[PDB]
Amino acid sequence: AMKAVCVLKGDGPVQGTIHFEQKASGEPVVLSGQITGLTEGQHGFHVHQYGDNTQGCTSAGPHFNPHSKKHGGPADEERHVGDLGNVTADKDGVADVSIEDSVISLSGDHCIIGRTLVVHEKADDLGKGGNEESTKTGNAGSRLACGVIGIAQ
Amino acid sequence: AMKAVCVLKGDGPVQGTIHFEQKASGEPVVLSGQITGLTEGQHGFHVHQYGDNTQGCTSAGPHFNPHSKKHGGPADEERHVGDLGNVTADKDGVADVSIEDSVISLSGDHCIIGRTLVVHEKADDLGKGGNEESTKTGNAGSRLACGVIGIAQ
Ligand SMILES: [Zn+2]
Ligand SMILES: [Zn+2]
Repeated sequence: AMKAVCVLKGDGPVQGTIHFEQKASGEPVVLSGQITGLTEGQHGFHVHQYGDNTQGCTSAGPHFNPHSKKHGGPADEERHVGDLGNVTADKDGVADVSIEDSVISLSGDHCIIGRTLVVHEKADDLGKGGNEESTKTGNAGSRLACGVIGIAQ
Repeated sequence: AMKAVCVLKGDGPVQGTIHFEQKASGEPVVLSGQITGLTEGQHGFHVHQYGDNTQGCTSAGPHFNPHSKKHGGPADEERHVGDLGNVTADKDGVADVSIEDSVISLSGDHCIIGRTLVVHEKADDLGKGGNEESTKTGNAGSRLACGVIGIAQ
């Protein structure tokens, strides 16, 4: 079994911890955790390409995209590998997270270990925003907090 | 060619940025970068097993030690994989790190991507202190700053 963990923080009040679990090579990855300090509602949630936070979140690069595809939702076949959709904050700004994904991995070609998890300012539109950016970025806006995904026990 | 980067933050005055470069699977990792806010002199400089910073640097675990050896210097024959030795700070509290190591790696069984780099409070005795502690951590003391090692462009 593989485990991973990520501590997210940024320039403001958003912070949280995300755990990844993957029973075997060909199993889905389960994320779970909590993020606090968010505006109420939905926020984009992506694995970005680099585990480089020398410039805070901006140095993480684009969404993790080995196959040079377009941005989509987690349920689309046409998606960046990093496209995990949205995460949902309550009225008190708390986002419990619980997600299963079979495209990211903790080993092999789609390994996200050593890369960066980012929570975003705006909802990810899942490729349906009808402008150029939706296709790149889901229009999710600024990177509110991030962390390098590391190996967990 | 492989590249990696690590931003070291702590709860105290110590911070830094470390860059890693390996030319191919067989070759040494070259480390450069800088750390500031240190007391003048030597400090343990180790890659610990887990990239987990949920409770600060302490949740990173012990030194990366796949082969279950006791602690040593990088040049000793019995050493942990994560055993990089000492890093030296000048009178102004700056360590201009430059290190070449052929035991760590940016891929494979000795891969340190997704693990935690820690700069320690005291000098590493290189496993020769003749006490229990020497044998594990080199009597390097507390964890001054740390970061998960991440994939870089
Ligand atoms: Zn995307
Ligand atoms: Zn050691």
